[PDB]
Amino acid sequence: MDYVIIQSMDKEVEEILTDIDYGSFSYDYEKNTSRAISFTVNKTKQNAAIFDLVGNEAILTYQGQQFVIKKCTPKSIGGTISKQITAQHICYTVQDHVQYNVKSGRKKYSIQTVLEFALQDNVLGF
Amino acid sequence: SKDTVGGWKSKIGGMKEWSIENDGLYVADAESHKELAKYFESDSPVCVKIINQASKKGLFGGLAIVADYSFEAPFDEAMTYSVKLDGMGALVDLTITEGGDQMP
Amino acid sequence: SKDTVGGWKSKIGGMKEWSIENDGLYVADAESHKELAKYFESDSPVCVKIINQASKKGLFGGLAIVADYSFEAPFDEAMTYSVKLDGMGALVDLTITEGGDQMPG
Amino acid sequence: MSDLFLELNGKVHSLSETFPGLSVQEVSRQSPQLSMETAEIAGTDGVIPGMTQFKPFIFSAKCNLQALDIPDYHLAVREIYEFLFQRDSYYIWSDQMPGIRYEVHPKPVDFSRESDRVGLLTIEFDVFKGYAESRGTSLDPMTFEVDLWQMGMNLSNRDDLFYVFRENTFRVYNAGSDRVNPLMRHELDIAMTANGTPTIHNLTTGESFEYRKELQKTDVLLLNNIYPLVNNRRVGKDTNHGIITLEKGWNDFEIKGVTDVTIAFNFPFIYR
Amino acid sequence: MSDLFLELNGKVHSLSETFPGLSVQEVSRQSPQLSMETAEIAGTDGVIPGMTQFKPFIFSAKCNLQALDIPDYHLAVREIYEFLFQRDSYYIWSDQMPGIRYEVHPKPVDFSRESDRVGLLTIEFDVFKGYAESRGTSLDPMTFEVDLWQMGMNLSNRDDLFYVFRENTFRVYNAGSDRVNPLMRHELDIAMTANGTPTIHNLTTGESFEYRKELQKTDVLLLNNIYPLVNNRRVGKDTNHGIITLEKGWNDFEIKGVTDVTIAFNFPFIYR
Amino acid sequence: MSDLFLELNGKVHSLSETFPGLSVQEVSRQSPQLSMETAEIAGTDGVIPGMTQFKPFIFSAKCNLQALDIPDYHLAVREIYEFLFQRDSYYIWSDQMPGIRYEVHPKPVDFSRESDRVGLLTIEFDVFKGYAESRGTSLDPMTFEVDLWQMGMNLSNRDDLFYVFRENTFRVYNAGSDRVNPLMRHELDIAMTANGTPTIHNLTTGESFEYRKELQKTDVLLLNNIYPLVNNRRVGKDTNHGIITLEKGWNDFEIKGVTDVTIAFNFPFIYR
Amino acid sequence: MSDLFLELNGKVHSLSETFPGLSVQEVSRQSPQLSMETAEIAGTDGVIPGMTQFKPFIFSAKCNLQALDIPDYHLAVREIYEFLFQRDSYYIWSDQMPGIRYEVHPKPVDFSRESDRVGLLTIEFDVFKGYAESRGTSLDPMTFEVDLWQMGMNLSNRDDLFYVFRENTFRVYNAGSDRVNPLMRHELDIAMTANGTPTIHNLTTGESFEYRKELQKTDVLLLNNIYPLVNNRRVGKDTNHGIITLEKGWNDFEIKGVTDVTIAFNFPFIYR
Amino acid sequence: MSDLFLELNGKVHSLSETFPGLSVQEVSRQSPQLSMETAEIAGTDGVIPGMTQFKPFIFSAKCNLQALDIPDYHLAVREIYEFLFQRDSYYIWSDQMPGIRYEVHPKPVDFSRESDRVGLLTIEFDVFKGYAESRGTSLDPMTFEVDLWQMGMNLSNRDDLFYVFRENTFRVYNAGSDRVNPLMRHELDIAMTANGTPTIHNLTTGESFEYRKELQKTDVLLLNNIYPLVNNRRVGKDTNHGIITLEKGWNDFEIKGVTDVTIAFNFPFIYR
Amino acid sequence: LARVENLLERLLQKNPVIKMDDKVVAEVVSRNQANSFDQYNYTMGGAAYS
Amino acid sequence: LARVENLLERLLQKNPVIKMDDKVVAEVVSRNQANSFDQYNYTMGGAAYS
Amino acid sequence: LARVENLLERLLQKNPVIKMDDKVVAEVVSRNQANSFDQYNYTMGGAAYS
Amino acid sequence: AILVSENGSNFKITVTNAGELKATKVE
Amino acid sequence: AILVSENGSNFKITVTNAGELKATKVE
Amino acid sequence: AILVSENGSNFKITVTNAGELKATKVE
Repeated sequence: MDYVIIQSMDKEVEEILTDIDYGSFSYDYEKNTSRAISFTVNKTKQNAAIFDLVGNEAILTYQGQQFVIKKCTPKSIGGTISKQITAQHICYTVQDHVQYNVKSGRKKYSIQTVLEFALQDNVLGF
Repeated sequence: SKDTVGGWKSKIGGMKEWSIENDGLYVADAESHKELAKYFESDSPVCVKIINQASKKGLFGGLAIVADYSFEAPFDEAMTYSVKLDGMGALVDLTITEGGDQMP
Repeated sequence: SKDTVGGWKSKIGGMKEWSIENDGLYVADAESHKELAKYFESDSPVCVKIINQASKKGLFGGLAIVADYSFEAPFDEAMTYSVKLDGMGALVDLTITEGGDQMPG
Repeated sequence: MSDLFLELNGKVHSLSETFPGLSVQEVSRQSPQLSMETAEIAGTDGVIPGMTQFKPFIFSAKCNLQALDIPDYHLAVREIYEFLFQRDSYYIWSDQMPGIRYEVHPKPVDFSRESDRVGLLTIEFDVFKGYAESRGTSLDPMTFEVDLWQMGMNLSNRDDLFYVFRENTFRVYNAGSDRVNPLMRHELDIAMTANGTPTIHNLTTGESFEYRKELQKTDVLLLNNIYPLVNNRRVGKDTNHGIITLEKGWNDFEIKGVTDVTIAFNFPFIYR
Repeated sequence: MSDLFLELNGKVHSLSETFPGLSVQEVSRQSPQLSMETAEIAGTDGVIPGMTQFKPFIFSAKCNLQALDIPDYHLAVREIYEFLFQRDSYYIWSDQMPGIRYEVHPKPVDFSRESDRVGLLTIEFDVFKGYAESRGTSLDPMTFEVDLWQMGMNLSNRDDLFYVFRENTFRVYNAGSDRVNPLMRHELDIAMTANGTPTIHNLTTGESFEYRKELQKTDVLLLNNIYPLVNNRRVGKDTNHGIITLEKGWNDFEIKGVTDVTIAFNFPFIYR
Repeated sequence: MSDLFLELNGKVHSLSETFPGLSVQEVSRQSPQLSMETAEIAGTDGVIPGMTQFKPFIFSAKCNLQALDIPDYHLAVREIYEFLFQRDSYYIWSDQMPGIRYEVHPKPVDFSRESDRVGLLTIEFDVFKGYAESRGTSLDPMTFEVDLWQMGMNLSNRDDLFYVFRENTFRVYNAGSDRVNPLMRHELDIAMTANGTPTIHNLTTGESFEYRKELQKTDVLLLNNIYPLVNNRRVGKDTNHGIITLEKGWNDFEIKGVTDVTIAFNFPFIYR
Repeated sequence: MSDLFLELNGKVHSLSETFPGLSVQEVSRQSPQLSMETAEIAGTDGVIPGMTQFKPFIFSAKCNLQALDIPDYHLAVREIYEFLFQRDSYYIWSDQMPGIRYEVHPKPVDFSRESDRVGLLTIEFDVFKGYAESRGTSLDPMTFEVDLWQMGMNLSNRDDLFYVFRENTFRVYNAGSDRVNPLMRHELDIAMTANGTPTIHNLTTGESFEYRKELQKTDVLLLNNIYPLVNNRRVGKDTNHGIITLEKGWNDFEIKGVTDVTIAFNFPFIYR
Repeated sequence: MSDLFLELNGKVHSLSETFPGLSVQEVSRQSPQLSMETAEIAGTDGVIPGMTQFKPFIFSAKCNLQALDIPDYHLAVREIYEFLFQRDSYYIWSDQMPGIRYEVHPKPVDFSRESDRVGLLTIEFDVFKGYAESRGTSLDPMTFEVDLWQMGMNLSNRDDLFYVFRENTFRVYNAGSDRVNPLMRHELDIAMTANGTPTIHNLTTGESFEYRKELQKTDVLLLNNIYPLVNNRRVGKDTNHGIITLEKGWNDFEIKGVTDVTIAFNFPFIYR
Repeated sequence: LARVENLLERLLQKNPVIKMDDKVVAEVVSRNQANSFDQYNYTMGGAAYS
Repeated sequence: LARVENLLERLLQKNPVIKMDDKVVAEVVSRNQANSFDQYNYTMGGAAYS
Repeated sequence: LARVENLLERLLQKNPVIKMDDKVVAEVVSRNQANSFDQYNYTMGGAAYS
Repeated sequence: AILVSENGSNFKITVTNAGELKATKVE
Repeated sequence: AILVSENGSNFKITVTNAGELKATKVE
Repeated sequence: AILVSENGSNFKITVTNAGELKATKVE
């Protein structure tokens, strides 16, 4: 689906974020560098019910991919309330898990061992 | 239509309009002239009707505004008057239709 | 109204206006012509009336301005004058209303 | 005779009836403002059109006001200005086409004083949705006593049109000039009562709405715009988030996974 | 005949009286300037409008000056320029609609010199608040004493319009063309004297204001604009910061939590 | 007499026939909109022009509507608005030049209501491709059966124009007003069936296309736009990515590397 | 009688001859668009002119088309549009001044249909070089049978003009209104054959081109614009990179370092 | 009768004489273009103006051309275009005011062809220095020999105007319309020959220039523009970098520090 | 009709110069650059200024 | 000639406000600043980030 | 009046595109940012680049 | 004719202001 | 006179769009 | 006639130039 699905921070409610300014919508990808979506949402009658849910730490499903909102900028100019939403791919949220243990010394590792060490006992389902 | 063989112009009828111009001798105290003056002053519609007074058959009827009411007084002739009436709508053609035979 | 059955244009009355044109023989020593010249010289809206000197009744009255005041002297005729007055405001119609029977004297 | 009807705060006011001295001479409607999203590639000919869209347009009404006297004229002008200009958009329609209404906002229009008591006016209403819609929705019966339907509204004179169905496979006729799509801020409601796990399929469009819970005949599933609810409770998490749309003309619909289906459609027709 | 009355620095002048040569020919007003911001969404038709506002409009008066001579003409031009162009706004009205006045700022005007002693001009005034208003507030006896016509009935003769109340439930009539909202920089004063903990409910608009401290009859609670005061002291920290607005027509008010309540409303009417 | 034929959704309609009251008065077209980018160099006179392009142009048809009465007038206006303004482009042509059609999008048009039943209008269409075209492709018998005049003689009667060839060297006639280039988003299909390694040389334009694999008679090689296919499969990796363009008039083609070659050209003509 | 000649693809076409129904009424030429590169210093009077330049201008031709019938009129209009508008710039000249030609690009011009068979047109050609040039170069002999030269081309009626010289010191007459400079995208060719190491000096301009290698009589040195070559081989590395220019009127040239010099100049005259 | 004289490349031509068919009808000049920069301060009325300047203005001459026949008309048009549009500025004047000339650049003009042999035109010239000037400098005998009228008196007959002085105190008359200032890129030369240490004081303008080295009678000190020279060598390091300006009318000059002084002023008058 | 051109040429005197403030432009550019920098820092975990 | 005034007024209705994108301006400014920084680094040998 | 229309059309031809330079914009933005940086450094004593 | 003059005057007067909004601030 | 109005309409409609290209991108 | 021609000739000079002064430099 080409529209955006909005799931709240507490995952209690999941709906469709309508009346998105698709002209301002943009999807940026760069290998090993970035993966994000940015757009602007105006509060209208159609999305007034769920316009309060779209905020930081909310989840947006777009083309089958999940993006966590990392920057929300509500703005009020007269009668129009607009939020500038920037969301990064959920993979980068893996930075919330830290491996405190250290394998001291110089040693020849492979990618498999380092990856297993990095994502050991994850609580975020990675 | 410039694309039709023949090179001839064409026209189509549209809105219709009508007016009545009357003129004659003016007598101030005549009740018809008093009614005309009242109609001119009051800016009210006047119901005018063209009659064939000899054949006892009506000809035309309608509502009008008194657009002009002028008088001339030459020193060697009789004082005259001229009136112009403009229609606000359909001028009923009593000849083709039926009725409108009420006369003084 | 093009959206109403029929096909005839509809009109209503608008603003009213009036004027008086008077021409005749000119005598420069007449009091009336002196008053007309004075009125034409410097503004001074003039009260004018049209009356019936024989029937002893007035017809019209109102204020006006002297828009034109010209003369003509053909060599084989009397020397004539013409004058034009443009109305200011309402022209009282004394034929229907009462009063206004005052006459020169 | 011409007249203009205004729907304001749930009340229908005739423009001539409200103000006796004001009469509507004529009405007119600007053509749809088609605009193709052109993209230009330098060095090539013409443009590459995107998706054709329709811009807001203007509905005009030429009228005149005839008052008794000057104070009456000023009072009538003030009252007309008070009546026409409201905070929120309202609805308008005309006697010539009494089956089609427009959601409009007024525009600044000045009285042209011709005489001491008469004044010409040309009211202009901006319709911003870019389209006109029928006065009644699909739920209204197509009966004479309803007094809502008039000729020229694309009603099919070959078969019956009903929007309540009892079987699992049927056809629905969208008579509008645009494909009904709630994503485009269109109005569309679906009310269904059945038993089991339902799935709605629009074959002509190719869309499918899926609900992943068991339903009873006492529970009503209401899809309004882009919100699916049961008993006025949001259940968007338990669906596939798909939304159905109504193409122009006939749409074939198939319901799967439920029995004794009772499905009703409630949407207005989109004209232009 | 017509005339224009100007109230400035506490004095009322007549334009045809202050300047004997000046005579007002015709008076008119511009239509309300409905401004509205529109947002476009790619892929969809039309626009989405924001909240509508009303821009300042223009009140025009076409007049002529007939001076005695050239020095009188120049002196009158200078006098008119000095009188009209002050540094602060002032109120104006006309004999045709004497019951409604506009608070305006003068606009540039050019004298069209036709003859040596005659000059035509058109004085324009910017009504910068976007609305007209009555000649006084609700409590002002002048407001209901000159003239006021609404739906063809005169409000200066109605005897059921009261703005001082002694009971706990009552009705207040706002005769303006739109709601009165202090948040919109409107003028609205509410004065109450009672005993106990006051609570005011506007049931028509569903608004509420509560003061969470005990009150005494000698203490006067005055809500002006967005500020509640007790004995001319801001006490907003002890309230719910509620704002009371009056809708068009009748508003039903209920006072609870106090006894021996005397309440007065002082506000002007707003006309579009 | 004049008429305008519109081909849309696979059906051909006559404008004067679909709407009995409508009658086409005159048909005309805008000039080609030559667009050019100029660069200025300081110290030198004049400008240096870039590659020229042709912007979309306008095809105009002035007509009038003579309705039976006012309801018929409004109904006809709505019907014309519904019919003309579709969401996708469609083809149009006229009886004066039946052999050439334009793929257009409708433009906004305003009805000039002269009387209660008579309204003049001028329907304008954006030709967004920047060129006209024949009523069909080269292989279409429709193209060479109505009429086509080029510098004096009708091309519908010439018998030397073939577009299916069996030899290795031949000539192809492009009767358009300019060259046909798939890179310019033109339509051009070339279908070949032979045995061996194909190689096409356009000696007139000096172009070449080579497929670097063996071919068999039952395998069809189709070059459409910028894509070569073998049995409806993209095989661009095994070619030289050559593009074959047809110049104005006669183009001499040489086929080498294959035997028993059957080659067909399917493309519409392009007119400025 | 007036006519317009178009040089296109190496062929000269008469506009009247190509289209029998189209006849040229009148021709006209916009004056040179002089523009001084002004620089302003605040506080001082006037401007400081830079180097005067000439902007592109317009050559106009008023003509009419008289067709046999309406289909003939439409076909002629389409054929004229096809003929006039080409991808690249072409050359034009007129019967009135058949010795001066302009390199031009067409401009959008619409036919004005006056009757069912006649249409007025005013073709406009933008000349972008900012100047006009002679139809023949300097290499063409100044003889009657060449049918190229006309009056008013600044030909000196006091001495012979030849552009092939056999000695080491001579004079060359540039009859144009501009100094011929290849750096300004002007056309200028020099072909010299001699023996030794050559050095060309333009004394009036003060320029000098130097070649630093031995040359034989069999090798031709060709300077085209800003490229020096020997036997069509670039030798810019072995020169001083200087370029000669031809001032208005007479230029004194001196050649040093070689014997039996044979030098020929081939350039067109620049008019305005 | 009237005529226009053009001085260019050291030669004086008469417009009516160079082209026999051309006849100047009327000559006029634009008003001085006073340019001013205004700054606005918030909280205060009006604006603060910067230093005023004079932009380039336009000298216009309306004339007609009456050719013998069409080829003569085209030849005359080409000749006029060639003659008028040069790459460098040139001086012009008229017989009506022969004593004052303008240094101008030609402006684009358009021939209005009325008949086959008659064409009206209006030649415009940009005076880019912002001022007019006398036909020669102060020391030029031509300046006081043709005509020069100031405040109703002819300066060509005054015998008290000298510009070569031998004393130490004297008066210099600047007859221009404004002050001559070398800093404004005006032309002003002062040549001095004396013995000792020179010091020049302009008491009227209160300016001073001093040279801090001994001088000899055979050494000429020349102040041109902003540069002082001794025997055609820049010696600005040994001066005070003083600039001497001449005001309108009489300027009183005092020379100190030298004896046997011969001083000459060479400058053209400046007219607004 | 002469005073029509009077007003037209009087209001032609209007300077075709619209001066735009550089400070607001610089502040907006700085804010957008800060947004980009924060995005890049987030993509690399915390291996940046913060 | 009244519809001339009507159309000209309707077109005067247009807002004389043209919004211009800020992200594009910021990116262009950043690219130009990077170009200048690279120039300065090259003129200083390699005594910079690279 | 036809030539008035022709000249108005020719004057409508002009492209409504105004090329604005980016290098000067970047340099001015950099200067304003440097002013802000100097201000912030001064308010922080000298705990900055200088 | 006079209406054309007034409309042109107001049109150029409004055009004088110009826009160039960054996001919401002027210039 | 009517084509004067049409010219003014298209004039101001084209004026609406405005330019301000950075290098090639809009605004 | 001459009036609108002067209008066009004046509109040729000014509106083409455009403003957008940075601080004092153009663009």
